Amino acid sequence: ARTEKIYIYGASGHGLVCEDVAKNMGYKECIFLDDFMKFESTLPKYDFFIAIGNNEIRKKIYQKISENGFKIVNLIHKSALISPSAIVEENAGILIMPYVVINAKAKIEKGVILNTSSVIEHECVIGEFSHVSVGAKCAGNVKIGKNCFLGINSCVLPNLSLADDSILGGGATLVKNQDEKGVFVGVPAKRM
Amino acid sequence: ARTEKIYIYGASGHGLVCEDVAKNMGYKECIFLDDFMKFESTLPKYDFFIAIGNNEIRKKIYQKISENGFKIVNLIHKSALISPSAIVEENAGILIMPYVVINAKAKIEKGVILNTSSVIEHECVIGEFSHVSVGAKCAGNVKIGKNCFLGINSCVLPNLSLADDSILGGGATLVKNQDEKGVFVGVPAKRM
Amino acid sequence: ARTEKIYIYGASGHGLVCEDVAKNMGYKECIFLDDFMKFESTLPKYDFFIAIGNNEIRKKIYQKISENGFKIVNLIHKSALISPSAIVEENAGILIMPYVVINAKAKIEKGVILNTSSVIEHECVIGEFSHVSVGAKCAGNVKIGKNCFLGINSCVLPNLSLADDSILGGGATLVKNQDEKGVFVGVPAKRM
Ligand SMILES: CNc1nc(CCc2ccccc2)nc2sc(C(=O)O)c(C)c12
Ligand SMILES: CNc1nc(CCc2ccccc2)nc2sc(C(=O)O)c(C)c12
Ligand SMILES: CNc1nc(CCc2ccccc2)nc2sc(C(=O)O)c(C)c12
Repeated sequence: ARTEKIYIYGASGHGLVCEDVAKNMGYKECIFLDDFMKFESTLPKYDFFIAIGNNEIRKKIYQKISENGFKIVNLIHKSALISPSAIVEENAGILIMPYVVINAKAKIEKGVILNTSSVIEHECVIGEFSHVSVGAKCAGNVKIGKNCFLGINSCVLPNLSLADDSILGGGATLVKNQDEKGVFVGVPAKRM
Repeated sequence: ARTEKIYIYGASGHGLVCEDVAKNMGYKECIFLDDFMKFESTLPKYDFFIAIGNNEIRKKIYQKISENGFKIVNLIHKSALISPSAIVEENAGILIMPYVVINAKAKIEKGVILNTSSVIEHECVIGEFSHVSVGAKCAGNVKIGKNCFLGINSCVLPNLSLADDSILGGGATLVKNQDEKGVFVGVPAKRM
Repeated sequence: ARTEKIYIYGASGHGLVCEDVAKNMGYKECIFLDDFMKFESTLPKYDFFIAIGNNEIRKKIYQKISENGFKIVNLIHKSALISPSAIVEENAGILIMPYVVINAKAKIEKGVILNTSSVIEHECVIGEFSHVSVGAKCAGNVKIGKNCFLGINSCVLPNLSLADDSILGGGATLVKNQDEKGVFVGVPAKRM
């Protein structure tokens, strides 16, 4: 079950958006924790979510909050369509925004952000603490490494792999594998 | 409340699409006014909508029809997802198409068109009589000026501002501020 | 009506996705036929679908299966929004994925794939056995020829026509007519 209330850590734009998704799930109230009220392990053990966009910082908090013993839940909007054979790591800090689609046998690891109207096609693997931005789309069988960032309206052709800690620019179209980390921009996306 | 019938002004493709949205809202019938039957202030005071894509012309009509005393309503498809803290100017000629998403504290001014599957992220401001085309996406905290046109599948990176009367080309990815008006195309979008 | 069961021909990623759409429609069970169990005309006459992405091969099978007397149905996800005045050829092997939008008076011919979150605007014509990929968008009054392939996140400006057997690259933005076949890539899309 879910608690009646939920802690949203982060009070900037991303947090307001997470507040909307949590309410859509039926949480009656969001208690924002400042990120800049303040956090300590003694708070009533409500469900928890880290509403910080930056992958590295979100991860360091996630590491903290877990060790302090809170359940970092997933915030999944009801309008997200998720194949029954897709796997989304449970109680793993994952945000899935409105009108996201995740298709057959895709895997979403912990800490991932799947932002508004993004698409994860069949058989993809989205590595932990990745951020698939607004409208970004992975064709089938794509491997997104840990801590990757796919910019707004970017896309990845099918059967491609993107190395851990890479950034795909807003609007960029990735058409080849990238085994070493980098920043890739344009159509086709090129190392920048 | 809404009247049982609604005037759709414009009989081209955009008008047929507005007819679909008005019916989705539950209007029982759309009475098309020619734009090329003809309009005069004496018609029964049904709800009204200007189904003209061009921002300048839509605005001049809007100016007319209001002064003649008709309520120019908003046509909002039921599948649009609109944050409770987003503000959409009421009875202000705004069209919101299927699967549009408008997130926390965004503001949509009068006369705007938000076309199919477009995305207005949190805290954006879309200036009056703008047209955000099919699939076009504004990241968070974007300011779109009055009478702007964002082309199909274009996008704007977060915290950017686009000057009044600018055009962002189809497919273009805007990555920097643009304080003076222009036509911007490509990935990254460049002054054309 | 639809039969209780349906044959899905093709057992790769595309087939798993078609299995999801068929179930969403309420088929109780998908019987996969190997494409590599095996097919012959004597099987119980359940509804049939060709879950092969390649346009040429899908067509040759479609030609076969029809001549063997099976009804090749359409698989249309419930979350697809299809104008009442749009025409989708019935029992014509058409796949329409989640969150697809087809607007007023558009026409979808037999064998077309409209993949996840794609958009077919008003008055378009999508020619038979075309594949409009993930997130690809046709503005209003676009003519897509037979056996065309529009890549992930590509788009076509309004009132354009694309010649039979053309390919529009992933991410590409087509801004001019193309009366002779080709492969078009980039923003703007250029012959490659
Ligand atoms: C510096 N910030 C960014 N930079 C680029 C790449 C810009 C670029 C550079 C050169 C060519 C094309 C694009 N894309 C994106 S997407 C994005 C988001 O919220 O989706 C952000 C914040 C960025
Ligand atoms: C001339 N009409 C247009 N021009 C361009 C820009 C074309 C361009 C030029 C150079 C490089 C890239 C793109 N985009 C768009 S979007 C669009 C729509 O309904 O979304 C239209 C009617 C246009
Ligand atoms: C070779 N396969 C592809 N190639 C290109 C074009 C790559 C390109 C080349 C040069 C410039 C830009 C893009 N687009 C796409 S979309 C796509 C899909 O499932 O949507 C595929 C399988 C491809």
